[PDB]
Amino acid sequence: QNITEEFYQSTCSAVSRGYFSALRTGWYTSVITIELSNIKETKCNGTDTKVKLIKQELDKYKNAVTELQLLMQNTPAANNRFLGFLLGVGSAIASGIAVCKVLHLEGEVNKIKNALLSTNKAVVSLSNGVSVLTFKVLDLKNYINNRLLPILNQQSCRISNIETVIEFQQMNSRLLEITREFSVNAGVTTPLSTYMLTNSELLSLINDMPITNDQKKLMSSNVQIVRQQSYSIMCIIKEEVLAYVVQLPIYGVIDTPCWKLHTSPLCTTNIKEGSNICLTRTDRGWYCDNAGSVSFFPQADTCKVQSNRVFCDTMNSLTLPSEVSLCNTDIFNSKYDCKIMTSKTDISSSVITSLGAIVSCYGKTKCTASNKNRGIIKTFSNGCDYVSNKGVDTVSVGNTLYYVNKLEGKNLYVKGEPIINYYDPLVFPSDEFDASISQVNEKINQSLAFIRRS
Amino acid sequence: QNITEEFYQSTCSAVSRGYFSALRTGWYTSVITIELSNIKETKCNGTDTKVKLIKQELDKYKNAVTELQLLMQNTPAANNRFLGFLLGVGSAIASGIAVCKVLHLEGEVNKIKNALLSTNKAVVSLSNGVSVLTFKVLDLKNYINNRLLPILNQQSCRISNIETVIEFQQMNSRLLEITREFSVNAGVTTPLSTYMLTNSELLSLINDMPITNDQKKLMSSNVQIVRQQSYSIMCIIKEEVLAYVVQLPIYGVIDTPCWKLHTSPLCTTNIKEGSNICLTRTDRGWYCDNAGSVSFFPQADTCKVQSNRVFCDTMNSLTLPSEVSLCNTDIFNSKYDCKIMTSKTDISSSVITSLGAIVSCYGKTKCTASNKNRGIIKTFSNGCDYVSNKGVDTVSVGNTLYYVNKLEGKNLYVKGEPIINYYDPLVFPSDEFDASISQVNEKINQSLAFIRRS
Amino acid sequence: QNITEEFYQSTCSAVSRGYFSALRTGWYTSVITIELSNIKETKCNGTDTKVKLIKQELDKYKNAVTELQLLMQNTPAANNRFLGFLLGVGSAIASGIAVCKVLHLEGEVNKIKNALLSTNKAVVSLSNGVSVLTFKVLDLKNYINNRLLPILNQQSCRISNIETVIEFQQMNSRLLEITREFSVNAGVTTPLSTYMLTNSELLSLINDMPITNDQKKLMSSNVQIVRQQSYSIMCIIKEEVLAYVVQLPIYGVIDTPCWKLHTSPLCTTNIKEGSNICLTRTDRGWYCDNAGSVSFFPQADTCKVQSNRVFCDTMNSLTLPSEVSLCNTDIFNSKYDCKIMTSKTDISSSVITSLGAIVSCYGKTKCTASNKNRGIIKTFSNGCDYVSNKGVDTVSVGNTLYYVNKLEGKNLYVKGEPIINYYDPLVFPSDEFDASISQVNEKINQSLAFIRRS
Ligand SMILES: *[C@@H]1O[C@H](CO)[C@@H](O)[C@H](O)[C@H]1NC(C)=O
Ligand SMILES: *[C@@H]1O[C@H](CO)[C@@H](O)[C@H](O)[C@H]1NC(C)=O
Ligand SMILES: *[C@@H]1O[C@H](CO)[C@@H](O)[C@H](O)[C@H]1NC(C)=O
Repeated sequence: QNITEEFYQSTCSAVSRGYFSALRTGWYTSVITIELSNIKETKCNGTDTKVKLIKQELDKYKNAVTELQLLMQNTPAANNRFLGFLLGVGSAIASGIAVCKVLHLEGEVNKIKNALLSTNKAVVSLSNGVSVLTFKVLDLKNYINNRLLPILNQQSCRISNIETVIEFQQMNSRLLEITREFSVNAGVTTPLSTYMLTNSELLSLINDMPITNDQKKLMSSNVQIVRQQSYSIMCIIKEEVLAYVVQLPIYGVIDTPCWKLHTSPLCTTNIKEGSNICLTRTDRGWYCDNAGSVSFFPQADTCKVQSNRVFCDTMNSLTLPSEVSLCNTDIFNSKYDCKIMTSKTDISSSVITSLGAIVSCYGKTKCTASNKNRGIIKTFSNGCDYVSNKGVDTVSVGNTLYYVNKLEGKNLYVKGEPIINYYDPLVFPSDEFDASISQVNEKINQSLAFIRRS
Repeated sequence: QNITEEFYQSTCSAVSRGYFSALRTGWYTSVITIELSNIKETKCNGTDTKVKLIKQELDKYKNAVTELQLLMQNTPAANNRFLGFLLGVGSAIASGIAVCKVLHLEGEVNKIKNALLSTNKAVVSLSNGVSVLTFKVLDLKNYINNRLLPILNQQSCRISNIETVIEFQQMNSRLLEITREFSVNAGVTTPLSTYMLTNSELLSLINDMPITNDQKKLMSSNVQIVRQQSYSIMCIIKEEVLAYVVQLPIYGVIDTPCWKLHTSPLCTTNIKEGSNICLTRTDRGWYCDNAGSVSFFPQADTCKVQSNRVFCDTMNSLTLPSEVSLCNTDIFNSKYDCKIMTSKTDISSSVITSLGAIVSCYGKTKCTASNKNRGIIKTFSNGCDYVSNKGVDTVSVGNTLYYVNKLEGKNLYVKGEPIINYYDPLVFPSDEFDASISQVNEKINQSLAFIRRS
Repeated sequence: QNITEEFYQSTCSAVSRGYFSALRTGWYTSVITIELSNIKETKCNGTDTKVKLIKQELDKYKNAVTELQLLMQNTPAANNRFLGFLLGVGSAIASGIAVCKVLHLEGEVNKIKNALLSTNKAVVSLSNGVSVLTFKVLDLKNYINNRLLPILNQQSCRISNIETVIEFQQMNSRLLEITREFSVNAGVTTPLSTYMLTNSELLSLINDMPITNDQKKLMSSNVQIVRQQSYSIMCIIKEEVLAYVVQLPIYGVIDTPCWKLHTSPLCTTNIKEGSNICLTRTDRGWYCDNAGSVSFFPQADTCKVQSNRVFCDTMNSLTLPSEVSLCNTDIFNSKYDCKIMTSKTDISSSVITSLGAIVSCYGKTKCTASNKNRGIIKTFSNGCDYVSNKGVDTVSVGNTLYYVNKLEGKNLYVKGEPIINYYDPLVFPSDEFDASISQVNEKINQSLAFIRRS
């Protein structure tokens, strides 16, 4: 957890480095099953409370099976996924859906049923060429047919004991909650709950997945994050089996360097009303080296940071050439056309970084950094400035209070003239929402083609 | 499920056709009731476990009623709802809220109470002129007053049986979960859960709704989607009645043609850095014919597709003239000013379509389509291109893998010169976020007014 | 609830006034504890159902503790937060996280354990200088060790009674649900559920908070809204204690004037295709006076309105000078550069306001306001227009139906020439996504510098 952060005064941006990747590139699919009983009506006509109680619970079981059948008519299941508007589009659950489709082919559910006759965990080779870990997590068929129905049948049906009511409730419990979870999510859930897959089942699954021991260690040390990036997909009710697919991430990029880019608006600071111009670097977000290029995540919130490990889904990334990082040290470089937006919107704001805070202070806004016991320790002047988190608790910009992160690291302030000062405001192309350094230079040049004749 | 898709090479867009609409235009409101008991304290002072267990459960009932009362002080309930930023604004639950308001008028709850004295389902004519289907789904008044309180009262209060504890838990159960659901959603829930309305209640409701048998068949064949587009709204606790309103969709547009427009960026492909220009059709999303015009849904994710049926809420649409579809076959037509955005952002990306994939490949990005067993079957060259899903499993653009849909349909590739090539890059108005063909032509012409004197 | 609304025909905007603020400026943190038992294995080897039932429930307890331990390895917990893209960035849960960190220091959990030995509620002075209200809401240590384990131990372990199974289920219940809630939210939940903190605990907490009696009255009269703006943060499992932090809002701005600005597009109405220009005021949202300036909430949906009280979080605001409100009465004023976007997008739409509706009607769109019993009572002509909610039930724009709010107030229609008519369309800078009155004037002037030589 050796984090280093550099602030660039010239471009009102800061880069936090020292992070290591865990990027999801693949999917592991597993089939989870519950064995069901094919009983729709019992010939018990008693009146006492125990009788009604078993009937109520059997009604709950039967209405769960029916709800799961109505989830099946809304199948295929549905799910999908500053510069976020450019992201590509595809379904996040295509892999799971392909496995569900295979489970509909004659014999396939029966093959899984036979693999789990004598064990609750087995690898099965499906017809489409995937080997999947399959589980039987609950056997309501044996419980209803062999432990409950003999009580209700071979004797007067009122002769049960209140313990069997309570046991049947406990056996039905996990089925009703899986059904509930699927019913309010249209058969596709994320994060993966402990009712879809318990911790012991999930850790067992990870341990038997066709991945390296390092990947197994990563996933087992970060179970919650694995759950947040996993899906459960309702598949089929068929031949007295309920089957659903769990889709777990495979982190095909691990331990490459990652860095987070924070950006804020950089405006001129004249007092005259509406006389100021602005630019903001629009390439903020997470960056991870990946296979000769760089995976860029423009909605930074899509990545989950655990200490110095950054977990992201590659479906939330744009693939950029590695020269994009030159924008941090030389925004005018000729190898990559660095992205900016221009405006005359000089509204104050702050960004809390990994190890400090950037503050864009304009007009009359009060912008300060404080220590809870000592008072104000820094006051920001008009323009874009930075403070490390050392000795600081909070940053106030106008009426809003922000808390800095408490992590201790290394901070570097790179001094430089704000680049907004290099532009002639009479010819600056303001109000460009998605622009770049070259486009702006090109426009300035063109509109200095009139001033030529002068 | 006869889907047809056409790709237009000239404009980097594809249209999937063969879909049929189901658009929500109206709302059906129903009042769901639970009968409650007005008991706040029992004079039972025993010490054994059964006693405490009944007291705990009565405390749960009483705290549910209190939580429902605090939901009532946060009433009226609150809910609402590329070109999505233009959508109009209004409340999705105004109809339900109007019914809740009527339930507060003297006598109204009593009228419903009297309609349900002898039946659990009845149509009631409210004072505001709406006839609503009303339900009594749980009678905790009769259970507490007539089956539970005689046990706790007319005898020593320790003489209960553990069955009555379990029965009281089961009777209280649905009340506690409805209360829980409302409590973490500020009294307004969507999707409609099976605790708000069970499958049998919902199917009963649909069957008695004042709609045609075709609408009843649609809704009954697509219960999950109906639930996703329905609301439950907490209304009142009054005169020993809990009442909430369920608001179900009415699909007033059915079986008209719908088509989905996919678009991707179309840039020039010079090697020179920052020398390329781009345009993207901004009118992507779902389109359905509707009442002489066309309902356009710019956040395509707002529509739920079930096979070839497309379910959408008209509140998520813009109403356009039917000439908008000319943009697909003739983007330069003079009847509708086709919408585009311009830029110099030549970042690679892909869109998975209904029957294939569009790929915008720029710079050095590796863009390919593969079959899992055969390897790469297509490589995309710089520019905008398309592949059908026939014989294809996946599309890779840089570091991101996408899965194509597996549905088989008809695919047409319409060859044509990319229209970005028609523009002189020295005068192209780049970086226009919300533009159109005419605005761009108008700007080019103006800025060719200087080159005149030359 | 004296609301007044003014519509400005000149700028296609309306301002609803008469509201009073409740802005969250601070956070109150409280530590909630559950006492746990350190038992992982019982030497009971029986076979009957009661035995298994206790073992199942003990397994549930133990798997809850383990799940809470895996939530701890994904700690620090994670949470954060038209002109919304300008908002600053920081963590909403920094205060709670600082308290969690302190609970990890030697002796700190023990200090809380000793403060709650004889009471379930006490104020405790933590090592970092915060006094926190701490609660013990469940004592599973005493229940397992002193009421359950003697039954399973000092006698044959099959001698329990089914009541103790049911009592143990009821005692374990709240622990399992808190664990479930944390497990699918990565240890950070909002809204604050009744399992994290019951109504009686929450009202007790408010009553003992170091705030004024007016703040206590506000919070106690609006519990649901307090819950929606609160967080629960999983902290630690240590020394047989589960501890989590609840973070409640402190409304440091109360009863200052608030007003809501509604805006819609204002376009010219020529029949000629693609010949029209448009502008829209981009400063729509909620505004509250606050400390000499004005807190502006651009994603209006971030504020919760209860009658005439407006509850917002200052982290969702931009701090503006109070001259921003001049844009409502004089959009050309020289004290504040009023914000607009320009385009040629003349697509029809509506905004339902507090007391009426704005309608932007263009092209051939049918735009009307109706009364359910009387029919159409107003038809909107091309351009931007307004109707109050008096005698109106609904507004239709094309294919979409909107319901007006039913609240009765005062409505003022300020007549004035649409300002879009003042611009020469040949020189209007269209397609500016984030602009202002001055930038537009400046551009018009420059591009009238060519027409000079003429
Ligand atoms: C931490 O990492 C930075 C960057 O690699 C390096 O400069 C520094 O020497 C490292 N220090 C320690 C103590 O690991
Ligand atoms: C499918 O629909 C398309 C478009 O209407 C039509 O061209 C084609 O003939 C149809 N084919 C079948 C087999 O239905
Ligand atoms: C309501 O408030 C408005 C604005 O302050 C004021 O003009 C009016 O006189 C008030 N009327 C009543 C009845 O409170």
